[PDB]
Amino acid sequence: PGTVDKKMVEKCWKLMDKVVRLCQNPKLALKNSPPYILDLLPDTYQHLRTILSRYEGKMETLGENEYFRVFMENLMKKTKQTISLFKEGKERMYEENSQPRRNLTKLSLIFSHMLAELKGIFPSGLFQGDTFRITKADAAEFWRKAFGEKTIVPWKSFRQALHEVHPISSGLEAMALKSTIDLTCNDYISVFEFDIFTRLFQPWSSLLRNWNSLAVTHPGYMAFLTYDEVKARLQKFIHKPGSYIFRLSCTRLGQWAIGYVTADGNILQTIPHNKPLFQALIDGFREGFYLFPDGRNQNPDLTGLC
Amino acid sequence: SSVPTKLEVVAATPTSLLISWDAPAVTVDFYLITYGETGAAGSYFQAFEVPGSKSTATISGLKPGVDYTITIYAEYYYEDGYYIYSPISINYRT
Repeated sequence: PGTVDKKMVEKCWKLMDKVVRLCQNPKLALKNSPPYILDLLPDTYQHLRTILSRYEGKMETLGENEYFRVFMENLMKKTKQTISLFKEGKERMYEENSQPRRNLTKLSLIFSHMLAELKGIFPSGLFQGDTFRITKADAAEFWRKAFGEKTIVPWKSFRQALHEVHPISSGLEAMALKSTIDLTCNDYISVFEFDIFTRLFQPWSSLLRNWNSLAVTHPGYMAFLTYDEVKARLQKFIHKPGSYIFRLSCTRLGQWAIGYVTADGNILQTIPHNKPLFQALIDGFREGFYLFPDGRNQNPDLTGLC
Repeated sequence: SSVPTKLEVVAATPTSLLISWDAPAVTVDFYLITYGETGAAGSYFQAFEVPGSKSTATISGLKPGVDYTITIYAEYYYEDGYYIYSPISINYRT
């Protein structure tokens, strides 16, 4: 909301760099795998450079870009949250299953999404959030019909607009939906976030229904796991052929992946390149693969989304 | 007037409790939930943390017939560190 100049950006770099030094601790021994924070902050920084070189003379215009302002203040806020995480977590950060480590990886995810959103609104370093092309024409029309050229809307605005098209029963359901769309956790929905969401739970025609069936009330939905997290969780059910899970990828946003346990004692992953995830699940259930969501006997019915 | 605004137990067991609170109109980054036998000291809680995107929590290991005091704190990050709103607490006999 408040305006960005170069001084505040340099402060932002120094804060990120501080987090980087903290995460270079050998005793942390941090993961190779995305979201790998020690690549995300360097990469975020360098894309910020590519923006600064484009708006090299035009710095005053950029400090007023509502998206850029919101992003820089949230980036500030996230990196601060993280430094303070190291300070209160303290030595518990070098034990891997400690909850501080969980939160550290959660914010690693957020940093990752943030980077993809920045590269998405600033492709090649120059703002294109007014000309962002939502992949779904049904959703594209909603976005422009309710907000027009805007790149980022406050959450209560987006709540109201969407509520007229796809109503929401409770603030409970609202807060879960919020959890899903707002990948950057700043109380604003961007055109990028919105695109991604509207790709996961298409059709537009039954957006929130699809979201409730696949995310809210499905024991097989895993949010963001990694490949080896998928199999590491399904390693518990080798004895149970046909136990299955599906996940979101932080490297392939707007996409689904599935993993299940075969009758040969293997754990294999598949992607529904063509088929909305509910159809891929339906087919794979009849096909005898997705029987046991998360190793559980009752598998939800996804007919009635057709 | 606290945050959360209303706290209740919804499922019960001699050793377990299921608690739920409102969804806020304010921003919560995380909730800190505490519990312990009422009229005891702080050395005897036992606290844990839940996202601000959640409305429910499960507490286990409580010996039955004992009066517990349960508190939810709501924490928002500021430029300093996490700060809290007013808290809400209920007393529950298993």
